[PDB]
Amino acid sequence: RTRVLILGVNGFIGNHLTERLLREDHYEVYGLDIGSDAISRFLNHPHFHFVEGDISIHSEWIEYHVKKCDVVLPLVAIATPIEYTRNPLRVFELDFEENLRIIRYCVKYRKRIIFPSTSEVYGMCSDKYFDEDHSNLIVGPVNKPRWIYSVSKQLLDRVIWAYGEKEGLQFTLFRPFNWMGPRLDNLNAARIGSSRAITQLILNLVEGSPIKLIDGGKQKRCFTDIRDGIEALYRIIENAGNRCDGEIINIGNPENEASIEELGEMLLASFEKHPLRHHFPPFAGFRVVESVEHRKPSIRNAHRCLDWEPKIDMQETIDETLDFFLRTVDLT
Repeated sequence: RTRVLILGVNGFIGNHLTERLLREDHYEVYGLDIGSDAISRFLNHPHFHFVEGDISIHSEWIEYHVKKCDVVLPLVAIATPIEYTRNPLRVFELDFEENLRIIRYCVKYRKRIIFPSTSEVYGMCSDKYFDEDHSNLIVGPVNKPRWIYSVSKQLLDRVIWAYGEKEGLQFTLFRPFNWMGPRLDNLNAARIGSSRAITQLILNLVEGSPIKLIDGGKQKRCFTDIRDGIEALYRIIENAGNRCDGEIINIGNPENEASIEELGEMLLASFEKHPLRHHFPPFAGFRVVESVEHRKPSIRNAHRCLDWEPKIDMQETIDETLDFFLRTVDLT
């Protein structure tokens, strides 16, 4: 069976991908992380193996696991916005330098790498649909430090692409678009995965704080149920016909489009109708604030390389993501 190395398995994607893979009879999962509290249901599984580790501290121990496995998924990265501008140097050292080392182990030992690129790479692209192979990437002047995440991730994409072109590195880059569902990452975890926007809003509902609508919260985003998203990631790992080699694939539901405000309204609605509503504070309201206006993915590549099409509809995802969160909250 195929050996899958998941670096930063202790979170959203790690839990869902591992459930998916273990469901099949031809996979062996090596989940590396500094903790296992989020994938404990898998510790005793015969085909799951927890590997103690940290990509900033371990060099040799990670290199060893790259050589031991067949496919590598590097999920460790700082994705939260305020961090780009608060601790930009740390976001660069971890997301760029440390992941670059793992990329190089993959080319050194000739392993397949499935890398999480980001939807922010498109930046202020004007296309109505962001195309992995045709859209231009647009970012602000360097005096707009918020773009450092986007550009860092973009350079990494290009470096992987160069290794693919000149040194036979086998890879597939994937770009998630607001994945959401049960077991969301903590807002400050350095693990790529769950939509931070929806988990912040749910936190708002849970803690009784207001839902900040920056400049009217008019900017639109696309949301994807993790059941759809993880199914596509699974098929990338399958790589039927090897159709994912050298490809860059957006993984999102372009039909689930909503502005921050509309999403806020949708959660509020499912929240008030929820059975455990009474265990949470009263809604504090929408607080306008003012210190990317479109982000719709093209999914032709996913259609083509994966025969994938998102099946769950907006309401089902909202409902289940909220439901699971409320019922998992420790009221004490």
